[PDB]
Amino acid sequence: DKICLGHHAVSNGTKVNTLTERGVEVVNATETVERTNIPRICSKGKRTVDLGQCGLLGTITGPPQCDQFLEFSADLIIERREGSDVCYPGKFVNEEALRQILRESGGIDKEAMGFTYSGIRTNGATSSCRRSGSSFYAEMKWLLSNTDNAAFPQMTKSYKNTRKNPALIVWGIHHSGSTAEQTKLYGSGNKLVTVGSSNYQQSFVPSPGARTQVNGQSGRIDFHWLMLNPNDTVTFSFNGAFIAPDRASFLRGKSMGIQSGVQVDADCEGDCYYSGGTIISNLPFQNIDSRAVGKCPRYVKQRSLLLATGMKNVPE
Amino acid sequence: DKICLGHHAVSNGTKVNTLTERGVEVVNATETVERTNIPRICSKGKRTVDLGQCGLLGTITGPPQCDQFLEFSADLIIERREGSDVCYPGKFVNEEALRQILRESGGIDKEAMGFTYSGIRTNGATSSCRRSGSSFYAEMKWLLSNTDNAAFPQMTKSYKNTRKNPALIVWGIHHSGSTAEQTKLYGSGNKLVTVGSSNYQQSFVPSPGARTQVNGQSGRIDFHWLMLNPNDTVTFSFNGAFIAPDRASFLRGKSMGIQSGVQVDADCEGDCYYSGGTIISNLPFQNIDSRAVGKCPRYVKQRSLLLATGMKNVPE
Amino acid sequence: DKICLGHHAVSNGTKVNTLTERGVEVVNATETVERTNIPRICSKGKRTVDLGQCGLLGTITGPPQCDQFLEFSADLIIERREGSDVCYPGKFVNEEALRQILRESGGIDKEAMGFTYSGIRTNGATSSCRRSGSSFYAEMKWLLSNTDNAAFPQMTKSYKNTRKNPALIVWGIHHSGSTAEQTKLYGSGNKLVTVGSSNYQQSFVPSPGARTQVNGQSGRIDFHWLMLNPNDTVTFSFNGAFIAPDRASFLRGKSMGIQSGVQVDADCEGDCYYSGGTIISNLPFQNIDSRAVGKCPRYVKQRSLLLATGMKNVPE
Amino acid sequence: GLFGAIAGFIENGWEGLIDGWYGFRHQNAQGEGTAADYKSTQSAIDQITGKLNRLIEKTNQQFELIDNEFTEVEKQIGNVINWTRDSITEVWSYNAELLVAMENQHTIDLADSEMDKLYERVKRQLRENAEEDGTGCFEIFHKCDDDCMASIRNNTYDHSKYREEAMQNR
Amino acid sequence: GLFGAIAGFIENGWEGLIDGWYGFRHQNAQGEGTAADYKSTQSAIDQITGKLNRLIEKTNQQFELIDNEFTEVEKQIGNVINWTRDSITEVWSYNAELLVAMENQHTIDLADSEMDKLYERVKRQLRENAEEDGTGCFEIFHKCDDDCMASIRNNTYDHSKYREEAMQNR
Amino acid sequence: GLFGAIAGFIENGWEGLIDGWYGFRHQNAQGEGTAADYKSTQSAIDQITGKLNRLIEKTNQQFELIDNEFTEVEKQIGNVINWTRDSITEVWSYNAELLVAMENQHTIDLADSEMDKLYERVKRQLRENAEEDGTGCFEIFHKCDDDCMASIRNNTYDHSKYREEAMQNR
Ligand SMILES: CC(=O)N[C@@H]1[C@@H](O)[C@H](O[C@@H]2O[C@H](CO)[C@H](O)[C@H](O[C@]3(C(=O)O)C[C@H](O)[C@@H](NC(C)=O)[C@H]([C@H](O)[C@H](O)CO)O3)[C@H]2O)[C@@H](CO)O[C@H]1O
Ligand SMILES: CC(=O)N[C@@H]1[C@@H](O)[C@H](O[C@@H]2O[C@H](CO)[C@H](O)[C@H](O[C@]3(C(=O)O)C[C@H](O)[C@@H](NC(C)=O)[C@H]([C@H](O)[C@H](O)CO)O3)[C@H]2O)[C@@H](CO)O[C@H]1O
Ligand SMILES: CC(=O)N[C@@H]1[C@@H](O)[C@H](O[C@@H]2O[C@H](CO)[C@H](O)[C@H](O[C@]3(C(=O)O)C[C@H](O)[C@@H](NC(C)=O)[C@H]([C@H](O)[C@H](O)CO)O3)[C@H]2O)[C@@H](CO)O[C@H]1O
Ligand SMILES: *[C@@H]1O[C@H](CO)[C@@H](O)[C@H](O)[C@H]1NC(C)=O
Ligand SMILES: *[C@@H]1O[C@H](CO)[C@@H](O)[C@H](O)[C@H]1NC(C)=O
Ligand SMILES: *[C@@H]1O[C@H](CO)[C@@H](O)[C@H](O)[C@H]1NC(C)=O
Repeated sequence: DKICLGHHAVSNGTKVNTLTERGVEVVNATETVERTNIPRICSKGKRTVDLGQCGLLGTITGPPQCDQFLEFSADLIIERREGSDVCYPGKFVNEEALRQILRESGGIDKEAMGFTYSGIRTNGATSSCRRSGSSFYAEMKWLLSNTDNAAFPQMTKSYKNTRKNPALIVWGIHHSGSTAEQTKLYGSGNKLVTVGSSNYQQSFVPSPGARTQVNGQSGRIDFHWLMLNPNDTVTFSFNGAFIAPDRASFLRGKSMGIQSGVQVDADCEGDCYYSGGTIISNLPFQNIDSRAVGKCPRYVKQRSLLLATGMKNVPE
Repeated sequence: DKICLGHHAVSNGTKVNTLTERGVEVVNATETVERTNIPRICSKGKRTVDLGQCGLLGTITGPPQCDQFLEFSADLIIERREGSDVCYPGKFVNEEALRQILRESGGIDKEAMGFTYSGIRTNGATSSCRRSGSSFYAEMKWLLSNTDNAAFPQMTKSYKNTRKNPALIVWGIHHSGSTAEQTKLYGSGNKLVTVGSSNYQQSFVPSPGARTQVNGQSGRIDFHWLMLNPNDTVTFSFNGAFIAPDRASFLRGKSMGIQSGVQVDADCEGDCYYSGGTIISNLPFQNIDSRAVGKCPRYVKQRSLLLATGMKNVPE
Repeated sequence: DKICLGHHAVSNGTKVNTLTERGVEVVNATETVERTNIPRICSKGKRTVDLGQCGLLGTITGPPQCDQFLEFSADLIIERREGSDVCYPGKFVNEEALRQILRESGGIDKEAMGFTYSGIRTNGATSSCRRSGSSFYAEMKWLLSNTDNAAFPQMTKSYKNTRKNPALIVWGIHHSGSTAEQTKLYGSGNKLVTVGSSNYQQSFVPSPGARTQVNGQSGRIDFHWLMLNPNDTVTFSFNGAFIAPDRASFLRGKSMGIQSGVQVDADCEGDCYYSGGTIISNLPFQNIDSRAVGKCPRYVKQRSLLLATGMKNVPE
Repeated sequence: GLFGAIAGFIENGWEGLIDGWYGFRHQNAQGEGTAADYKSTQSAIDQITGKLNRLIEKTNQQFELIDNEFTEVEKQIGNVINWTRDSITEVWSYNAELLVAMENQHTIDLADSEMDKLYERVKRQLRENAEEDGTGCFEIFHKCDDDCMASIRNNTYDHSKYREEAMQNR
Repeated sequence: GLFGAIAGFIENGWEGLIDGWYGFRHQNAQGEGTAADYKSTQSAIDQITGKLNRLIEKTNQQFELIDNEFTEVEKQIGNVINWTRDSITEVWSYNAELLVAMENQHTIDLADSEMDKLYERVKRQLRENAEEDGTGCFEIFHKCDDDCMASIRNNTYDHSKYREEAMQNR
Repeated sequence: GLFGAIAGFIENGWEGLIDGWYGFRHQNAQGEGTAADYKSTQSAIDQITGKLNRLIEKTNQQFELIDNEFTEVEKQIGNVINWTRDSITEVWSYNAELLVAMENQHTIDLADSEMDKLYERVKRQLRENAEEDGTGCFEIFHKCDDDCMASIRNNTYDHSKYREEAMQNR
């Protein structure tokens, strides 16, 4: 006698939001904001380098921590908190800029600049850089006066990059802990280290003076860098306090650097990384880490945003 | 015989916009973009500090303008245009960075570094810093040669922060108006002021030479700063042109700094601030000041955007 | 006997996208993302300056490339790749900042600072700056010792801007290729060039040393600048290695600078520019160049986004 | 609107309807009356308020100064800051413009449908006893006193009672 | 579409309807004709144009260079600039994608409803004289010459004139 | 919803309808049955999936580090970076909030209309043989065995066969 038209319903629908109403119940909804972690670096498919004890900038100068990686090749570069760019205390000028370049470098291929030093000591070392007792950076040369207080003969060096990609040159200025040891290592009188090329144009003067005892030393080493163009030619004029380089660095290809505190995993595949692991999701948004890198869901403040996949629920 | 279905209408509806049409008349609409000001700083609920004559950076070095605030405590810090960080002419290196730190510092608690100076004058002063006649910065010491032209004995000072929060250290380099008065104050020969710690690593040389007569003086004072870590230790090596500090600064808690030219008001409650007062609104957008700070409506270009709260209006 | 209600349809509708479906066919659609170029700089209505060989920063110092534009007036400033800010090798400190100021300057009106030099040579020149043989920058003076090795009398110069807009002052520090030629030009002993005013506060020391042979020269010229306020007064203290200015620059009005490699065109009207020409469109979005300048459509990743202008197409 | 009610068959609105948003207007033996429907009026109001509560939004996000009004920052960093802010102002100016135009479009269409719904509901009540005038009214083919009208308005009208008679007036 | 007209009861569209967007197609004694409805065609067109005018938008906001193409800026400030621009390109690429998909969804639904409206309007005219075929047509239970069809199309059709006869053909 | 079906005339939903989203429930001589309509169920499902495919979106845009977690960058450049990211997080937090609330509003209204469409379709089939109960059901004025019900459900019901009889039960 009668026929009816109807729609399904449930006893326990889920609440979602609309333009018009808050918490209106629907049949079925799905999550749109991701919160699910993976406490490892999903590295499957990518050639990964875990720097560990080694600081990223240290792969260019080569302290003992980084002997492992003096010429690394990577798709995925991982920095660790215990990493140090240094054995003998010192900073890098424009450190974070250089850090950002190396993260995408793909790795570094080194090449000898071929400097020859006459009339001076060349084999400077320190108890801070330990291999078999005292040593120094593996890529640098601690140019020293031939003996104590002996004058440092004003020298000039040169190096022309002949490759198709530009060359990362890195040198250092040694600041002594006193005027006493400064002359003891480079002779008396003022010192100057000027550096020239096409692009670059600057100069440097050491600053002897007492400091805190960082790693047993009072002195510091100011590491500076520049990018040398194809066909261009660096020029190092100096007469002391100069930490000469032996090798210039070249960028291999393309990579992506992250900073994490969780173990690697060559079994899971990943694309979005952060300090706490990998975010593998199909959802458009995430609420895990705003500083996530790679190809990631968009970071949003909300913990949850539910997209209805069913109709308005009207129970029986 | 007949019954009708109908909706209300008015003679004077208000025009709004849609996806499909411009200026379609509806019954009632409400404003969505805020333009209403409040020509005062609504400070009720917050502990406010009006710096007035005092410049924010001056609270660390303490010129006469800032004797009032050498150890202020604030939730809301207010800078004024007539503020000056200086009595004896000079700038701050990385000024705006330090300004940004102090705005959220919550205030500053000072602590003596305890330096003792032998064989030299210590009580340098100037007609620029006026308290009872000539004076100087309340937090700094104008180290001077014991007499005119007498050599300045190469000194070294030290200070270890032992608190759980890091310590803001501030020193200054005095640049004289001539080589004549430079030696007259620090003796002849070159001068160097190097500063060392864990993080920091740099050095400074005075630059004597004639300049404009700013505040009666030809000379300037280069104010530099650094952040000293827990357990770390600053070290000041010098032999002239050094404006030593007496006290290190420590950040109290959390605050928020603004820049305004309107009077305070501890009677009204506020959250969004700008140069012209306070924006107290429920509306999602504002068209007052793009550089508004605090918790504010989003700035938009439009003067007005009307959200319809009634139906399409069809008059009789 | 019967009457029907119907809508039009076509055999070949166009596919568009919706919230619910991908590639649903409609009657007529229009393009919303622009891809159409114009391989010229549409300059009609605007007074345009094509710098060509001249580098933008060179209009202030005036190398031979820029004699053309020492006092240009423009609404639209165009930089070219072959442009050079320099004849005698050297950089500009804070170059891109100064470049950004000049792009909107509207042009530059110069005014003599009126310095008079006694006891020294003034007419320094070089084979690098060629007009009728060796010459120099048209706005600068290469102050030279009266003869070879003769001491450079410690001098001081001054200049007060008296106009209502601030004055762009530009000077240079000459770094010699050796200590031999340095003294040969400015006498022996150290050199210092300090610069003072109200705002500004710094100093400079030359850096003699060997470099690459850029444009025949080993030496370089460090160009520095500052903004001199109304009523303020620059002060130049020096005793060598100083490239004094003859004229201060003043900004005319308002302009907009671009960088392009396509010819100008005073026949077409334009507003959105990029390296490859002009984007003249009514569409809200473009997919040509993300770095487009002026009043432009918003840059989007997509090559095409079709907005339906007809109904859902149901063929017969 | 998308539902053909407002600015459609109902040729216009009633300026006399101050009681509520929607209402009835009948004409019978005893004369003519006009009374508003609370239920539908409230339905539309509740949905407009629902738009209001969600759009009167407060962010707990605090932004501080990166500029300086009294001492201008360095030119390059200042231009990046000015460029960033300008690009974001453009975004919120767009979002606000779109948001309002979209909600307004929805609000109109919403109230438009609430009217139509009500018209459909009365239509289901009368069943066979009335017919559509084409202007939003029903021509009742029986006699409808004020209590009869009220029974329609308050949803208690029984159509069987008048079915035989109303159908008779074919 | 959300209104069941286009791709619904009207099984399809008419490629022969070049006169306008919507139209009538009748079959009677004198034969069969097809003529478009200007009023509804214009209504839909005006709303699509309204979308066009608002979406062909010009911002008076001028953006200048913060980059340099010929002499690369400093690496750190350049990476921040590149990062900022990339994050904003992502925003406008999203906005554009959503805007179009949303308007397209609205455009389809809009034209869908304008057809349905018209179908409902003719239905209100004929009242008791016709019945729904279920395919978007009305079966008229009287005789409808070309002038009768025209009276329906131009909204002047009187149903009382044919009421007695049409109801008689029960 | 905007179409008055769900939470409208159909006073509620059927928890017993596990077969599909929409369905029929009839009561006749042989008793009462309940069977779902595949065609309409799939229509709604396909449109919800269409929302899913487009919203499960992957950007090929790669973002790298401009910050540093282990060695904090310079205060000024760090504050600009922190300010930029915060302003963009605010934008995507808004976009996400709006996107979902908008799609949810559309999803409800969509399923609401698919039901109404189906109700209108059955109404077109029965023509003169039935009348609206006002609760989403049709009162058939002839006798409808299970095969008769099935013919309505599978769209093969002929109304002429029962027209004379159904109209007779006026
Ligand atoms: C307690 C205090 O403040 N005294 C410091 C003192 O720390 C510092 O002495 C240094 O002590 C460390 C071990 O703690 C080493 O023995 C340093 O010796 C070496 C070094 O290994 O670095 C020896 C090495 O042969 C030297 N290499 C060369 C090439 O000369 C280096 C080098 O000369 C200097 O490190 C360069 O600054 O030193 C030892 O110096 C002294 C340093 O002068 O300062 C006191 O104030
Ligand atoms: C007209 C001109 O260009 N002459 C300047 C001249 O301005 C400047 O002289 C200074 O004049 C002011 C008052 O206008 C003071 O009298 C300065 O004296 C003091 C000072 O108060 O600053 C005296 C004070 O006792 C000194 N304090 C100490 C610790 O020495 C200071 C201090 O020596 C210097 O200010 C440090 O630069 O000076 C007076 O100098 C002179 C300055 O040399 O330069 C002319 O060219
Ligand atoms: C092969 C090599 O490395 N030798 C360099 C050599 O290049 C350089 O010599 C310079 O050569 C150029 C032409 O190639 C000019 O002749 C330079 O002479 C001038 C100049 O024109 O610049 C002459 C001019 O009269 C001088 N002007 C003044 C005011 O003095 C300038 C000026 O002194 C210097 O350019 C300033 O640095 O020089 C000529 O110098 C020499 C430079 O010392 O260095 C060799 O190592
Ligand atoms: C940034 O913009 C403000 C106005 O919004 C202006 O006053 C200021 O000068 C600008 N800063 C720079 C460096 O252009
Ligand atoms: C910024 O991006 C452009 C391409 O969009 C690239 O050419 C340039 O090198 C980038 N700058 C830096 C510093 O990475
Ligand atoms: C930037 O934000 C992070 C947290 O998001 C904070 O740890 C860091 O200190 C901030 N940097 C600066 C310079 O304020």
